[PDB]
Amino acid sequence: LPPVYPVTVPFLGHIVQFGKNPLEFMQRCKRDLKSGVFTISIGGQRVTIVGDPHEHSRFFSPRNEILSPREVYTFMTPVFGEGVAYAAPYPRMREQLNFLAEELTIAKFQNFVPAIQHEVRKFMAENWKEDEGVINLLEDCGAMIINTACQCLFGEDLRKRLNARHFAQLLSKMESSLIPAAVFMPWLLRLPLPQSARCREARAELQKILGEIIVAREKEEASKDNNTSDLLGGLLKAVYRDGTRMSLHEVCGMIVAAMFAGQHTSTITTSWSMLHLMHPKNKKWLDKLHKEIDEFPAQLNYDNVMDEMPFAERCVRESIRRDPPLLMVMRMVKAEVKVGSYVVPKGDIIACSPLLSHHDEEAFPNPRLWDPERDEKVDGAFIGFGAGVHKCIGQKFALLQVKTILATAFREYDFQLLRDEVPDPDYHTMVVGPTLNQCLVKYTRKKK
Ligand code: HEM
Ligand SMILES: C=C(CC[C@@H](C)[C@H]1CC[C@@]2(C)C3=C(CC[C@]12C)[C@@]1(C)CC[C@H](O)[C@@H](C)[C@@H]1CC3)C(C)C
Repeated sequence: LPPVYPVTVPFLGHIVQFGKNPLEFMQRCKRDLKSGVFTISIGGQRVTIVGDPHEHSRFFSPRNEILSPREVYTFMTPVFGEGVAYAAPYPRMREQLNFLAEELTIAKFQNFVPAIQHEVRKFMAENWKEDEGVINLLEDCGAMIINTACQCLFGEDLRKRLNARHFAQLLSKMESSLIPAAVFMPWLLRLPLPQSARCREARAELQKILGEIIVAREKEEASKDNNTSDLLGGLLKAVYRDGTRMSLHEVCGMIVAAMFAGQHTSTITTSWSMLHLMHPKNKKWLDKLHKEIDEFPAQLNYDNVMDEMPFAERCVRESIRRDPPLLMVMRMVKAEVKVGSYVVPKGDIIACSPLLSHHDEEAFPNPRLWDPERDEKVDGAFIGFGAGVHKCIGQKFALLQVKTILATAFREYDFQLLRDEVPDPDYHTMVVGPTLNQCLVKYTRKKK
């Protein structure tokens, strides 16, 4: 019932083309097969891709039992470790998930904007020192966000310890971790992974060491001199539902994950956004962005970013729309499911691509055009943050981070993209972002 693309090489499959260009390969699969839904073989494994925006509801709705993400996202354990992310089943993953959620509440967001905005201005005075100057944005942002993410989630104690090493190293230690065309084949990363074997463990060291000093540093007990409800402190104090406590190797793995989600996708998104806004073709938009923020005070607050920054969010979302950081959302088909006229059978890897769907013509016309005031012409087409049972729970914070950054930066600077056109998407990484070497930019301080 479901279609399949022709397989020239049986064992390798289409992983050759998909790697060279996944956007044009998938669009070519969809176009030639003459169907939104289709199947491809990656390493003797049927991968059914949903390219029809109207059928998104089929993909994202079903429960974990019908479509499981665990056994497809096993490739991620080398990055966090054991007992983190999709290593545990529902209960323990839900347990850690709600530890994160506990730190991401409507109440705790009151600190975030002041905390973020301070950290930005700090980094800005630290790295962008002269009135003018040249610096590549992707790496400078990667640092920016590592502070703002850490400051909000883990608090003031860590942002301090990590410093110049995490400012650039944890950034790099994470930038390093990325690996392409291995997810579909989890067998490859097992024996010979390129660096994540050393980098994740080397990364694991630096924070295991500062995880051991933290007991000797603060009083933080019965003096009530600081009401610390941060993530880490509570994360190593925490006990699971089954009685067992967090391991030192585990809490380390969590701190890594929280920072990954808080930084990697957000920094990509922060960059794309700025790149688009500083282009000359989008001056009409940049002008509009200033009309929005120019009446704010120096000290922004929660209400300013949430309630009073509509267009900035539009720019951020459309940037995530055009070049979605996560290409392929995937599930293990542990039970049959109807998807339009076809059926997808048990045992398959069913997947849905934000990249593909965001470039569907009906939903998004002239999809390569960054138009922040556009809207999804098909409902539920945009899946940048996913949807359904596994919808991103960090969407608020991500948008808060980015919008705040944009507000703080563009208020006190002007940027000149040292290129004719905007950077290409570097699809070498599965976690996609603008091409590193194309991101060189002249900053220019603003003065009244
Ligand atoms: C631009 C920023 C971000 C993007 C593009 C993004 C993207 C995504 C996507 C596509 C998914 C769904 C994957 C799927 O359906 O299988 C998702 C889920 C999730 N994201 Fe994000 N995310 C972002 C920021 C964040 C942040 C800041 C956090 C935490 C601070 C976070 C934590 C999560 C969690 C916990 C899930 C749950 C998925 C599950 O239940 O299996 N994300 N994210
Ligand atoms: C840090 C969290 C969990 C956050 C986890 C679930 C997030 C962070 C990175 C995310 C978004 C990633 C996910 C989905 C969920 C992850 C693992 C995936 C696996 C989505 C599928 C993509 O193909 C792949 C590139 C990304 C990798 C990053 C708690 C353990 C505290």
